[PDB]
Amino acid sequence: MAPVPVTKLVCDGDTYKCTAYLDFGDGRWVAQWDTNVFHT
Amino acid sequence: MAPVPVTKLVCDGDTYKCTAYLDFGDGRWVAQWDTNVFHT
Amino acid sequence: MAPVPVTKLVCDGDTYKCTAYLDFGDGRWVAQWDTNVFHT
Ligand SMILES: CC(=O)N[C@@H]1[C@@H](O)[C@H](O[C@@H]2O[C@H](CO)[C@@H](O[C@@H]3O[C@H](CO[C@H]4O[C@H](CO)[C@@H](O)[C@H](O)[C@@H]4O[C@@H]4O[C@H](CO)[C@@H](O[C@@H]5O[C@H](CO[C@]6(C(=O)O)C[C@H](O)[C@@H](NC(C)=O)[C@H]([C@H](O)[C@H](O)CO)O6)[C@H](O)[C@H](O)[C@H]5O)[C@H](O)[C@H]4NC(C)=O)[C@@H](O)[C@H](O[C@H]4O[C@H](CO)[C@@H](O)[C@H](O)[C@@H]4O[C@@H]4O[C@H](CO)[C@@H](O)[C@H](O)[C@H]4NC(C)=O)[C@@H]3O)[C@H](O)[C@H]2NC(C)=O)[C@@H](CO[C@@H]2O[C@@H](C)[C@@H](O)[C@@H](O)[C@@H]2O)O[C@H]1N=[N+]=[N-]
Ligand SMILES: CC(=O)N[C@@H]1[C@@H](O)[C@H](O[C@@H]2O[C@H](CO)[C@@H](O[C@@H]3O[C@H](CO[C@H]4O[C@H](CO)[C@@H](O)[C@H](O)[C@@H]4O[C@@H]4O[C@H](CO)[C@@H](O[C@@H]5O[C@H](CO[C@]6(C(=O)O)C[C@H](O)[C@@H](NC(C)=O)[C@H]([C@H](O)[C@H](O)CO)O6)[C@H](O)[C@H](O)[C@H]5O)[C@H](O)[C@H]4NC(C)=O)[C@@H](O)[C@H](O[C@H]4O[C@H](CO)[C@@H](O)[C@H](O)[C@@H]4O[C@@H]4O[C@H](CO)[C@@H](O)[C@H](O)[C@H]4NC(C)=O)[C@@H]3O)[C@H](O)[C@H]2NC(C)=O)[C@@H](CO[C@@H]2O[C@@H](C)[C@@H](O)[C@@H](O)[C@@H]2O)O[C@H]1N=[N+]=[N-]
Ligand SMILES: CC(=O)N[C@@H]1[C@@H](O)[C@H](O[C@@H]2O[C@H](CO)[C@@H](O[C@@H]3O[C@H](CO[C@H]4O[C@H](CO)[C@@H](O)[C@H](O)[C@@H]4O[C@@H]4O[C@H](CO)[C@@H](O[C@@H]5O[C@H](CO[C@]6(C(=O)O)C[C@H](O)[C@@H](NC(C)=O)[C@H]([C@H](O)[C@H](O)CO)O6)[C@H](O)[C@H](O)[C@H]5O)[C@H](O)[C@H]4NC(C)=O)[C@@H](O)[C@H](O[C@H]4O[C@H](CO)[C@@H](O)[C@H](O)[C@@H]4O[C@@H]4O[C@H](CO)[C@@H](O)[C@H](O)[C@H]4NC(C)=O)[C@@H]3O)[C@H](O)[C@H]2NC(C)=O)[C@@H](CO[C@@H]2O[C@@H](C)[C@@H](O)[C@@H](O)[C@@H]2O)O[C@H]1N=[N+]=[N-]
Repeated sequence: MAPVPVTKLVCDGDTYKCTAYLDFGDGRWVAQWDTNVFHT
Repeated sequence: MAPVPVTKLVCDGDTYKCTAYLDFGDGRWVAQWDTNVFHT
Repeated sequence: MAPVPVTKLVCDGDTYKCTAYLDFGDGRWVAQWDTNVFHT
């Protein structure tokens, strides 16, 4: 399948990005997107 | 609750989208967002 | 590490946002991003 599973998910409030580690290929591919981060 | 849990999370480096399967309703609802994808 | 793990992930089709609860600090920080939501 073209969509691949996420194995780990982290987010960073300095860069305002979330990074998803992917099960694909050699293991070094990530998905990353801009995000808001805040204290509730 | 209006926010619902994600049961599975996949991402696709051809479409540059991540898709989250949701526990809601009949089970066929997803959340989907644009994302970057790259090799580290 | 500056990226921190997500402990829970929910998404909301009224607000069109996904919210990731973060393991950080006092436990009340989230990441949140706009998302599409739809029935497949
Ligand atoms: C002691 C200690 O340590 N403590 C700690 C702390 O520290 C941390 O915190 C952190 O801190 C830091 C330091 O201070 C910081 O940093 C900073 O920042 C800032 C700000 O930022 C922002 O802005 C910017 C600009 O514009 C940008 O870039 C960024 O990015 C940001 O923004 C963001 O972004 C994002 C992404 O894009 C987005 O998202 C999105 O969202 C959306 C929505 O939106 C909204 C709406 O709704 O619309 C908007 C609005 O506005 C809002 N509202 C309000 C009211 O606010 C909303 C809300 O929020 C909601 O709704 C609720 O629900 O939202 C959508 O969702 C989408 O999808 C998304 O995507 C957002 O929005 C944004 N926001 C805003 C507000 O805008 C900055 O600015 C700065 O930078 C500066 O500085 C530096 C140095 O330091 C440098 O490097 C740079 O370059 C800069 O510089 C500058 O420059 C300029 C020009 O160039 C000049 O002019 C000047 O002068 C300079 N300056 C200097 C100084 O140099 C900085 O970076 C940060 O921020 C903080 N963070 C936070 C989060 O807060 C704490 C935390 O931590 C963190 O996180 C965690 C988790 C972990 O990771 C760790 O590690 C980290 O660190 O913690 C504490 N502790 N404890 N517990
Ligand atoms: C052997 C084998 O097979 N191998 C394999 C491979 O293949 C793969 O890869 C893949 O491949 C494919 C094929 O080649 C490709 O495809 C292609 O692509 C291209 C590009 O794309 C891009 O661009 C476009 C346009 O513009 C768009 O649409 C897309 O989307 C993209 O873009 C992107 O997007 C995203 C989303 O929106 C974004 O995100 C974002 O991000 C942001 C940030 O950003 C940034 C910043 O920061 O600012 C930016 C910058 O720039 C950067 N920088 C650099 C330096 O780069 C940054 C960085 O990255 C960072 O920062 C780091 O940290 O970033 C934020 O975050 C936000 O939030 C987000 O959202 C992004 O950004 C973007 N990027 C850019 C760069 O821009 C395209 O173009 C193409 O298309 C074409 O072609 C086709 C056919 O083929 C067709 O269909 C189409 O239509 C087109 O066509 C064309 O048309 C035109 C007009 O219309 C004309 O003119 C021409 O002529 C034509 N042509 C033809 C040929 O026809 C295609 O599609 C892809 O790309 C690739 N991928 C990758 C990822 O790389 C690999 C991988 O795989 C994948 O993934 C995985 C995971 C899984 O899923 C699988 O299954 C898949 O496949 O693999 C390999 N193997 N192994 N190992
Ligand atoms: C019986 C019962 O109960 N049932 C149930 C139901 O109900 C639900 O559903 C829901 O419902 C509700 C009620 O009806 C609704 O609400 C409504 O809505 C509407 C619409 O919204 C939209 O629009 C708006 C405006 O513009 C906005 O704001 C929003 O946000 C939305 O939009 C969206 O957004 C997002 C974010 O930003 C985005 O995303 C993105 O995406 C992208 C992509 O994109 C696209 C592309 O591709 O390009 C686009 C295109 O278009 C598309 N296409 C088509 C064909 O469609 C595509 C596709 O989709 C794909 O591709 C596929 O694959 O896509 C990327 O990805 C990025 O990254 C992202 O981010 C998106 O896009 C968008 N979309 C569109 C389409 O645009 C609205 O409008 C409304 O509002 C109104 O109303 C209210 C009241 O009610 C009020 O408050 C307001 O204010 C408004 O008002 C108005 O105002 C105006 C002015 O101001 C005036 O003029 C008027 O008159 C007024 N009116 C009145 C009435 O007042 C509302 O809000 C919703 O929507 C729904 N949802 C859904 C999801 O559907 C169901 C579901 O549920 C939910 O979800 C779940 C999961 C859970 O959470 C729960 O709890 C919830 O509820 O369910 C059912 N049951 N059962 N089974």
